[PDB]
Amino acid sequence: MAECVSQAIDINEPIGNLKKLLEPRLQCSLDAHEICLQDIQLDPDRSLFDQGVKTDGTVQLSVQVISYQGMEPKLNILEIVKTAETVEW
Repeated sequence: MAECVSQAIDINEPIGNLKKLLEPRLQCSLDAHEICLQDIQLDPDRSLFDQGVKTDGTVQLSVQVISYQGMEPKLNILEIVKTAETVEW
């Protein structure tokens, strides 16, 4: 459906590290599923500072594993909150 996981990462650093950091959390081999945000596909090679928010440090990502009826597996962040005091767009 929309298998969500809550985990945090560096925003000035690569967002694609979700394949590494959510490995323990999802117990899933992070491979075919590309990283995304609210369904917008992102660049693992680029950061939140490259994609979306220009805030600071580590945000908490409510990122989901999306494979919609055989659609292209995406890990979308539905929620970015810098540290805990939610950053906003």
